[PDB]
Parts: sequence; C-alpha cells; structure tokens
Amino acid sequence: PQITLWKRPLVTIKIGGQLKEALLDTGADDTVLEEMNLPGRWKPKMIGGIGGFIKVRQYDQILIEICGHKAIGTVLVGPTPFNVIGRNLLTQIGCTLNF
Amino acid sequence: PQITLWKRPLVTIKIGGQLKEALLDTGADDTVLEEMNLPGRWKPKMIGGIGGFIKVRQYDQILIEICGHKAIGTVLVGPTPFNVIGRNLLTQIGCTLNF
Ligand SMILES: CC(C)CN(C[C@@H](O)[C@H](Cc1ccccc1)NC(=O)O[C@H]1CO[C@H]2OCC[C@H]21)S(=O)(=O)c1ccc(N)cc1
Repeated sequence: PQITLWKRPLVTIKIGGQLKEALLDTGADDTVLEEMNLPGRWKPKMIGGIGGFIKVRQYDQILIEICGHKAIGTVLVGPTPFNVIGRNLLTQIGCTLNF
Repeated sequence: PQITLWKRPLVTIKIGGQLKEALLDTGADDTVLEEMNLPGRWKPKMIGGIGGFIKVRQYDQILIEICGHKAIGTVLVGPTPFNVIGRNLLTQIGCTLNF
C-alpha cells in the first residue's frame, strides 16, 4: 500500500504469535520493540537513540509479519518509547520512500 | 524520486541559507536539526526517543528545501546526533511510504 504521513505510520504487526502496534520508522536502522517475552536465545546489546543509549536483548532470525508481509531478521527488545520497525525489516517487505 | 532503505535515507536540505544532510524520518513527528544559530524567537521544548529526552529550541514557519521541494513549518534545534526531517515537513513535499 501507499501510506501518507499526516498521522503516524502505525501498523499492526504479528510476532511470536501476538499482535502489536508498531511505527514504520525510516530513521531507525534497527527494529526495537517494547518489553515482551520472545522465544529463543538472546544476547545483551546496546542501541543509541536521540536521548542516549539503552540496554536491549537482541533476538536474531525472528519472524515478524507487517501488514501481511513477512520478514525474518533481528529484533531488539528493550525500553523504547514505541515499537519501531526499522530499515532491517522495512527492506525485507520492500518498503521505499517516494515523493 | 524513490528512495530505498538499504542505507540511511540521507538527502541534502537547504535551511536558513545553508546546505545540510538530513534523514527522511517517518518515525519523527517533527523536524529536528543539529545545533545551529537561527535568528528569530523560539520556544523551549523537550522531545523524547530511545535513550530519553533532549532539550530543543522550537522555531516556527522555517523554510526548508528538501531535494528541490520547498516546505515551511516547525523546526526544532538542539543536540540531536542527526538532522531528521519529520512528518510535519514530509507531508508537505508529498512523501509516502510504499510497499
Ligand atoms: C524513536 C522514534 C519513535 C522517534 N525518533 C525518530 C527515529 O527515527 C530515530 C531517529 C534517530 C536516528 C539516528 C540517531 C538518533 C535518532 N531513530 C532511532 O532511534 O533509531 C535507533 C534504532 O535503530 C538505530 O538506528 C538509529 C538510531 C537507532 S527520535 O529521534 O527520538 C525523534 C522524536 C521526536 C521528534 N520530533 C523527532 C525525532
């Protein structure tokens, strides 16, 4: 679909069999989700945002479904203000910016 | 044009008679630019993201040219790691997400 930006580009995602709301975020390299239980092993990592750096749990090769489109990649879990879908997954679903 | 998301969506912008590089950021409500000494009045503001909040100066009705597309609106100025063009101006240049 084509998504205009008059309001936040919020979409429903499916991860770990649960539905959630997330923000399509072209300014994010990586995908960062709010605290949640995800299966599989994870490694401690750090990620930096506008306000500094936070501790996150890095899950690799996670299946996420974004508006029906499937992606399999890295998901960082930690104290983010919002579920953000970053470019690592936006590329998988074939997302581009157009003006 | 069409901007893919393999790499950061960096574009050249023109603000206050200066050329800068900035992210086209669908995850930013409002445009935030690295510290610069714009003339005119401003209002204090705090904006938050990953890592917490930063203090910024809110200027209104600032003209910005993004890849030849002119826009005018709110520009926040502060110690951001990156110039980001937010939805408040992305809508003005006709920018959409497409997948
Ligand atoms: C977290 C979002 C809901 C909001 N952010 C925009 C977002 O695109 C930032 C924009 C951004 C980009 C680079 C550096 C700082 C902030 N990206 C970001 O935090 O990404 C992190 C996860 O992937 C990594 O890649 C970049 C940093 C990491 S934000 O920078 O904090 C922000 C908040 C409010 C406004 N008006 C403008 C910007």
